[PDB]
Amino acid sequence: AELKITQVRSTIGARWKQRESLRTLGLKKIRQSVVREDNAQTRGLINTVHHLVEVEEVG
Amino acid sequence: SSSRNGRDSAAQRLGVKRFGGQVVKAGEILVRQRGTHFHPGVNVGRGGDDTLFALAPGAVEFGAKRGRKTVNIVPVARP
Amino acid sequence: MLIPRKVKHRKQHHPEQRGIASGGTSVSFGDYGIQALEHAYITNRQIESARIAINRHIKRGGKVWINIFPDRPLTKKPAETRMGSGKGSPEWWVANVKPGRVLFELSYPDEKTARDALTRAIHKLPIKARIVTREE
Amino acid sequence: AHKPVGQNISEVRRNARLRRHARLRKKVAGTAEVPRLVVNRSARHIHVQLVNDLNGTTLAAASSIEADVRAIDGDKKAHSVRVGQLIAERAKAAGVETVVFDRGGYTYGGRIAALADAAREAGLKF
Amino acid sequence: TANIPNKLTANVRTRTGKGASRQARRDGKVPAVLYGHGTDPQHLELNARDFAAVLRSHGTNAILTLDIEGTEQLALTKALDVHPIRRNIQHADLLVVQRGEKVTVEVTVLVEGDATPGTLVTQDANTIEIEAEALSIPEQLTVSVEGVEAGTQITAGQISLPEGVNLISDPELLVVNVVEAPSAEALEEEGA
RNA sequence: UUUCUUGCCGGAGGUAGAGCUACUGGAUGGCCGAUGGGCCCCACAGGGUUACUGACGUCAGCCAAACUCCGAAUGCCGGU
RNA sequence: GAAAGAGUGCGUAAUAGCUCACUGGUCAAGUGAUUGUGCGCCGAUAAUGUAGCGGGGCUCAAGCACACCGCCGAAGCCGC
RNA sequence: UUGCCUCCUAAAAUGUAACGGAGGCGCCCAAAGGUUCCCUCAACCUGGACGGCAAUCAGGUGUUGAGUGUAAGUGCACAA
RNA sequence: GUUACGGCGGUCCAUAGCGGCAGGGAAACGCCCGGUCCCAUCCCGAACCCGGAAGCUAAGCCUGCCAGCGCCGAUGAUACUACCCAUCCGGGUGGAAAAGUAGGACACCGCCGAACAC
Ligand SMILES: [Mg+2]
Ligand SMILES: [Mg+2]
Ligand SMILES: [Mg+2]
Ligand SMILES: [Mg+2]
Ligand SMILES: [Mg+2]
Ligand SMILES: [Mg+2]
Ligand SMILES: [Mg+2]
Ligand SMILES: [Mg+2]
Ligand SMILES: [Mg+2]
Ligand SMILES: [Mg+2]
Ligand SMILES: [Mg+2]
Ligand SMILES: [Mg+2]
Ligand SMILES: [Mg+2]
Ligand SMILES: [Mg+2]
Ligand SMILES: [Mg+2]
Ligand SMILES: [Mg+2]
Ligand SMILES: [Mg+2]
Ligand SMILES: [Mg+2]
Ligand SMILES: [Mg+2]
Ligand SMILES: [Mg+2]
Ligand SMILES: [Mg+2]
Ligand SMILES: [Mg+2]
Ligand SMILES: [Mg+2]
Ligand SMILES: [Mg+2]
Ligand SMILES: [Mg+2]
Ligand SMILES: [Mg+2]
Ligand SMILES: [Mg+2]
Ligand SMILES: [Mg+2]
Ligand SMILES: [Mg+2]
Ligand SMILES: [Mg+2]
Ligand SMILES: [Mg+2]
Ligand SMILES: [Mg+2]
Ligand SMILES: [Mg+2]
Ligand SMILES: [Mg+2]
Ligand SMILES: [Mg+2]
Ligand SMILES: [Mg+2]
Ligand SMILES: [Mg+2]
Repeated sequence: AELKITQVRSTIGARWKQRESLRTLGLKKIRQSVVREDNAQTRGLINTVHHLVEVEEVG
Repeated sequence: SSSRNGRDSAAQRLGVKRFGGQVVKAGEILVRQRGTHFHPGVNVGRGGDDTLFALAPGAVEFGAKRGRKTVNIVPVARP
Repeated sequence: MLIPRKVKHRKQHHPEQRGIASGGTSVSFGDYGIQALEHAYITNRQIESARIAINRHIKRGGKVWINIFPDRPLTKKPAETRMGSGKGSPEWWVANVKPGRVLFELSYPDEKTARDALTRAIHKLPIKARIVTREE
Repeated sequence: AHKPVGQNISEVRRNARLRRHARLRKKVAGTAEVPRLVVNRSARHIHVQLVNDLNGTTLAAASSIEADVRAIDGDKKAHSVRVGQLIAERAKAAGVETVVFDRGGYTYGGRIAALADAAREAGLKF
Repeated sequence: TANIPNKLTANVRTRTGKGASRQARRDGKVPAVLYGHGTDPQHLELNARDFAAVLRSHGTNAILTLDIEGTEQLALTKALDVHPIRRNIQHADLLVVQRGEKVTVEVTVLVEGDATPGTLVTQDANTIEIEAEALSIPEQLTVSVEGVEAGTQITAGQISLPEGVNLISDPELLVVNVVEAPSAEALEEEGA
């Protein structure tokens, strides 16, 4: 399975850890659509940064 | 009116500085403590100032043994 | 005028006053008691005045229990003194009260003057409080 | 109607025996090549064992309760020398030649001393 | 001493946790847990209004019947939590009990009577522990004093008790104390 | 890529909180209370025959940055 | 006995009176009390000039409480 | 007050300031060093006259409450 | 293999400890007798040690039973907190205490050695 991940808010006003988790996700500018796997790693990433991102499931 | 307090000492940066599950060198110092918060086990020696160090290569493992805190270095397998 | 006989150290930082009181939440020495509502600093002089009020109305019968003791101290410098240069001397001892804590406890037969005296005590405390009975 | 009002000699001395044995126990560590030779003593008999602390198992053991050593007309010294010699051939047959001596908390002299001299003269080097 | 059970309806909890419990509390339902010797604990929700009404009607301790999806359970209200400010109900512990069992019950005691002019009323102990049958739990205990003078210490073991009840508390406990009336000199001396 | 992030694995703490017949102090009211470890007659023997003091114990209910028989979430170190 | 409370008071030096509490007659269904709640009212008095919604004005809410559908809204994003 | 050491403030890795809260230090040991070995207290009830509230004490509940040079801190009855 | 039998050891060393009630001497474990010789008392064969089994399981020890005191401990709730929305007021997801409670509970296991049997 694959996930469609899109950022809804901005990077500023958020801490070093959430910013670096976002960089790991690969989301640099707002409203960016990025494709990833369904690993527990990515699940934890989305859990941590869920207030900045919106997730869609494909497949 | 004035105060007679306000002096202090320095900080000698005590505490445990090597944790379990990692690899340490020969003669590596594990814990800096005043008294016997931890106790030596296998391959663990005690310094003049009640510090704990390793005598052999391997991985540090903390444990409990008859109401005590003891540290050990296991002989990790040679690759 | 409740003051502890001696304390190991005579000055203490600003106490934390956060959370909901867990100890002494239920009244059991007698029948009737008073429960507070807000966070406050209740002083020994306030305790003395409230106890005087309770006895001054209940007269002959009954007796009083006090579930708090004002042993926390507070410092204050005198006026006309630049701030700093050490701590001031302690002036009044206080008992930090948390919400829902039982302050005073009464055991007197009749509801009328029992509630009357408890209200008399209520009107002298700085924060809101309510009557509570032994029945839950 | 029995009322205990203090300490009892047998219990306190048993505790003290473990107390004074723990001294040598703490420092002594025994491996497969160099196991620990522990000795126990009683008012009537003595006991010797060789144990490896790695597995907590005994290798060779001997005691004065056996009929062969009981048949000796000698004293506790004769029994101690005999059991020391016997445990010596047992250890040699097992294949251990370096060990360490655990006095078991007892003071050296008499039966223990005779045991030690017998062990040295038997050819077991420790 | 015979009592009658109290009928109420209850539902099993769907979600467990602080958030769900506080949401139910905001709604107006009190979370409760049902555990006992049956080795099958359950967690349920009750009606706050009906529960408070029953508590007021039958005191702190009452024998209750639980309706769980039509199933009938016999339980006793044994432990509970009350909010320090809102005086509401947040948790109650219900213990399954069948007819013909010995349980430990804490019961409140009341004192009534007429006192002499030199008599001061004092109540040090207000709740005592009594072992009795499930259907024989008393709601209140009363003691009477008439013409008491000087030292008239009322002992908990001296209290008359109904049939079929055992006093778990030791006889050394005192419930009511009678002493000489205070004086202005003593009142002004105390606290100084 | 040794860096970062996350999931999991191996770790010692001593904060929040809570507690005391568990230690160091503070504190409310009772019970036997012999013996104030003691005084209306000092008898070497009847009681505060007298409102005190009443220790030990016990019923219970609180408080403490320099109290911890307990003890998280975080963060930190190491590996995958 | 229907009900007199060593009387809740405003009454006289002290009596005596006006009363009242509970009760009895006509009318004819709501009458009381605390309980938890959302809004409210008073508590509210300073100095150049309204001056404590930005102003006009707004309950025939343009205020507050809860849901629904939309729009405006930057140098953020997308298009060339 | 300016140097050094103990604890807290110090938010459970180290660290982390203030004219913040409490105290000390500019030695001693020819043994208080080292080996080996013997043994474990203080609390406790009683008393041939002193000698009693405590002197030393045997009996015989007693896992540290006596204590381990010099403040605090950690331990040490498996002993330092 | 059995035993109401002794040593050496274990475990995030009390579910294993304390106390009360009963039972054991075949071998062993204990108590015991007396100090010629080894050895010792800051005195003393108390302890250590020296030589023996006349006597005895009462202590010690073990076994069995008691929840009297200690001990372990849920499910659920409450306090706390990482992150985020909401014009202070507050809520959503994740983690989950301490105390108390139903209860559990009078240790388990390994290697040798003693009597009987094979
Ligand atoms: Mg040195
Ligand atoms: Mg040294
Ligand atoms: Mg508490
Ligand atoms: Mg007030
Ligand atoms: Mg790599
Ligand atoms: Mg952890
Ligand atoms: Mg831990
Ligand atoms: Mg500490
Ligand atoms: Mg706290
Ligand atoms: Mg204490
Ligand atoms: Mg309590
Ligand atoms: Mg603080
Ligand atoms: Mg603390
Ligand atoms: Mg930290
Ligand atoms: Mg990592
Ligand atoms: Mg209402
Ligand atoms: Mg406007
Ligand atoms: Mg639009
Ligand atoms: Mg634009
Ligand atoms: Mg752009
Ligand atoms: Mg420090
Ligand atoms: Mg630190
Ligand atoms: Mg700085
Ligand atoms: Mg100085
Ligand atoms: Mg020396
Ligand atoms: Mg003695
Ligand atoms: Mg030394
Ligand atoms: Mg025999
Ligand atoms: Mg002798
Ligand atoms: Mg016996
Ligand atoms: Mg015995
Ligand atoms: Mg416990
Ligand atoms: Mg136990
Ligand atoms: Mg749970
Ligand atoms: Mg934010
Ligand atoms: Mg708000
Ligand atoms: Mg728990």
